[PDB]
Amino acid sequence: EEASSTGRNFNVEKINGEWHTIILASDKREKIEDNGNFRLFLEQIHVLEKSLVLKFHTVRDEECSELSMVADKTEKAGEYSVTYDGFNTFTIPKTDYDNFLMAHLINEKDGETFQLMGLYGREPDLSSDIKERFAQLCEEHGILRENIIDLSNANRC
Ligand SMILES: CCCCCCCCO
Repeated sequence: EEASSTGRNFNVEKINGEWHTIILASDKREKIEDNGNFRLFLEQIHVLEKSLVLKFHTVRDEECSELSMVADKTEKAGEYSVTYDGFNTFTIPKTDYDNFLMAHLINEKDGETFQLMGLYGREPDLSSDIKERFAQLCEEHGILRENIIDLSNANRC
């Protein structure tokens, strides 16, 4: 079964655990390029009562550094918010729990905004079919494929 965090049958506990950043996308490409603050390699999600603890690592000159964030449920079911390089809110428009998870995030900083979409997998890579389904979801949000970056060959330290 596949669900959306904003959907009725969403079971948040099933997204608990190991995850890896497979692809990142944004309508402001620089945010996810080599030294962008949003090029985050997810490692795990810990589901709590009213929040999610996210553990990522970033890379600089080939050196990895850890970083955690706490995303809190907002008043919309399926939506979370977190402060990180501005104010962010995000939902999970699609996940199948066992293989992939697709997130859509809105960042607001200095009075501006931008969209970020991420494809995460239980293993360090995903099938080309799942990657194509992710490209279609990006297109539904006005994000061009040239703004979609596959990081599956650079997500392990
Ligand atoms: C469950 C994780 C949602 C996506 C957060 C991505 C932030 C860095 O690109």
